[PDB]
Amino acid sequence: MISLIAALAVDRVIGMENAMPWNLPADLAWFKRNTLDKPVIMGRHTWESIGRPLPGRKNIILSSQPGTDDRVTWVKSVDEAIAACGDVPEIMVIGGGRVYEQFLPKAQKLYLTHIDAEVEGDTHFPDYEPDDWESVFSEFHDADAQNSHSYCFEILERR
Ligand SMILES: NC(=O)c1ccc[n+]([C@@H]2O[C@H](COP(=O)([O-])OP(=O)(O)OC[C@H]3O[C@@H](n4cnc5c(N)ncnc54)[C@H](OP(=O)(O)O)[C@@H]3O)[C@@H](O)[C@H]2O)c1
Ligand SMILES: CN(Cc1cnc2nc(N)nc(N)c2n1)c1ccc(C(=O)N[C@@H](CCC(=O)O)C(=O)O)cc1
Repeated sequence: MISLIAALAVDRVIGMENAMPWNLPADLAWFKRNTLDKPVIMGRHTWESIGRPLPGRKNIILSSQPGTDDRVTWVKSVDEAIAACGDVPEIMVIGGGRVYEQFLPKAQKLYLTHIDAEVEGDTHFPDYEPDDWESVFSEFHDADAQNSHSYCFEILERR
């Protein structure tokens, strides 16, 4: 299966500039926890913000254009991308916007990080529909020294 993995602020806001309007060392952690050892599909921009391969996982990129790091596998098609994975039990789609939009419909599970902050952003998340999904997990955490805001993880299976 396919899976989306994202961290949303308020209003489904996923980011500003080619950035994230927050800093949650904890999400990153949960993120890595959920991806380690799985192929991660991403988009030219998300990749540009990462800036280096992600250890422990097969980094697949989506660029209409030419690969520019020999360390990571590039693609020019959703189908390619998906091919580029192989015989794996779960493929992680890590964003950004356009990419989400695109894979949402093929996904069957979501790992969300609901951030409790109201910030202006230029990229929102695909509108999923409640009826379809069954929340199978929640976990809460209050803000702290390091994670300046509160958040709540969640995992939903497509009903
Ligand atoms: N908040 C989170 O949970 C989370 C997770 C990931 C990313 N993000 C964020 O999301 C915002 C940026 O996302 P975005 O939507 O602007 O960019 P993106 O999805 O990361 O990058 C899009 C690029 O994908 C390439 N592309 C997409 N689909 C393609 C296809 N089918 N075939 C070929 N190329 C394809 C195009 O590249 P070219 O034309 O240049 O090749 C396109 O410009 C950020 O601020 C970032 O931090 C957030
Ligand atoms: C900009 N970006 C995209 C990003 C960030 N947080 C997200 N958070 C969630 N839940 N989902 C995403 N798709 C997501 N994507 C990043 C940036 C850094 C790292 C990163 O460093 N990952 C290390 C984590 C520890 C660290 O940053 O030192 C890893 O080993 O997985 C990952 C994604």
